[PDB]
Amino acid sequence: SMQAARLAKALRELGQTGWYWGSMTVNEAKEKLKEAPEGTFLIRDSSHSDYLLTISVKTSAGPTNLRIEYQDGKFRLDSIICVKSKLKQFDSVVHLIDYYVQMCKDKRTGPEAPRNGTVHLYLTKPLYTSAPSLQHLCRLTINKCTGAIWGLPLPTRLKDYLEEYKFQV
Amino acid sequence: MYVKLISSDGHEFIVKREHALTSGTIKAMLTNEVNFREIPSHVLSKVCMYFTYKVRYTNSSTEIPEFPIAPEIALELLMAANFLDC
Amino acid sequence: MDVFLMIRRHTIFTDAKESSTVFELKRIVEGILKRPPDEQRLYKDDQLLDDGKTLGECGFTSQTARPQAPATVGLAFDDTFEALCIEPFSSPPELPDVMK
Ligand SMILES: Cc1cc(CNC(=O)[C@H](Cc2ccc(OP(=O)(O)O)cc2)NC(=O)Cc2ccc(F)cc2)ccc1F
Repeated sequence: SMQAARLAKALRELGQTGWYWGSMTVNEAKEKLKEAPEGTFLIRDSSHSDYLLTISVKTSAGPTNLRIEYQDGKFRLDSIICVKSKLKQFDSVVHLIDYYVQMCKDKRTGPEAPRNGTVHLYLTKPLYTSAPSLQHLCRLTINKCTGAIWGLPLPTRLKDYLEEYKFQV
Repeated sequence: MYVKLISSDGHEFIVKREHALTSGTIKAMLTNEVNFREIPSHVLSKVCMYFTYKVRYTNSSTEIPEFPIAPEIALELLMAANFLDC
Repeated sequence: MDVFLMIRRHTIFTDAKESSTVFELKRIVEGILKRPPDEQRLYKDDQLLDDGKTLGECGFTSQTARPQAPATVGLAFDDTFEALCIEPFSSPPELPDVMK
């Protein structure tokens, strides 16, 4: 169906990120993030029955973990930290990430927590399992320049590769 | 052990043969030299920089830093990375 | 420790140790370029280097010459030594206005 297809598409781009860590534990995450600068994040499978993926991110207090929720074909941050209306929904978990990452990059959010209750997620640079493809490292670089890839002096085959992963992280 | 790679404006690059085999299209073709007649020098130098960045950081033991790509050569080097399959 | 460089002449990619001597570099160019170290001269920036010093004693760090951004070095090969001439690479074209 529309759900089933969009679901598998979500994991397929998750495999393209290079910062997906699959079956990882919290203690393995806490270790791999103990030395990273504040804001470094990774995505891994969740050890809870009702959750698939989970964000592990470093803060000045140390590594912490946030779960990602799936309900009727929509990804969103765990609904137990805030009212659902303040937690934006998404199709791809990567689009979820790219949104919360780009917000901090735009200085619309900072490393300090707001006092008015809204969701606070400080994300800077990802933590890669392996060096990505040079091709993918431009797809990222190009996407940080423009979102109108079909108006570029490129062969059509190259643009279709860009259209598979449109995010900036 | 070493391989020499030639660009369009003739710039010669010598890298470790292991560094060059990350590119899939080069691996199939292996004199110990290869001329790339479409890829200019400013693009050819960065692909070799990616080769080292790939070999050193294949393991996640060291924190993988970001690969800096200036937007001007991004268009060109994407076409080159598709040529070399890396 | 590791310090990644680019020997460029009229370009060689390699890595080295921060404790390696500058003479140890002239031995690596002898392997591929097939020229003796006595017929070799190095020139970081515009300055020659003593073969007894190390790369760190000449101003090379793992933070300055990472593999993704390797600090480059120059070489000048009859009677007298040649002059150090390195040709820059091509100029990247103008940015398409959409990406500007
Ligand atoms: C960033 C952020 C955080 C929160 C609240 N977060 C928690 O209180 C989580 C709860 C959790 C624990 C495991 C987990 O992993 P998993 O169950 O496998 O998905 C997922 C979530 N506690 C911890 O982090 C404590 C911890 C730290 C290091 C470790 F090594 C082990 C445990 C709210 C808003 C916000 F912006």
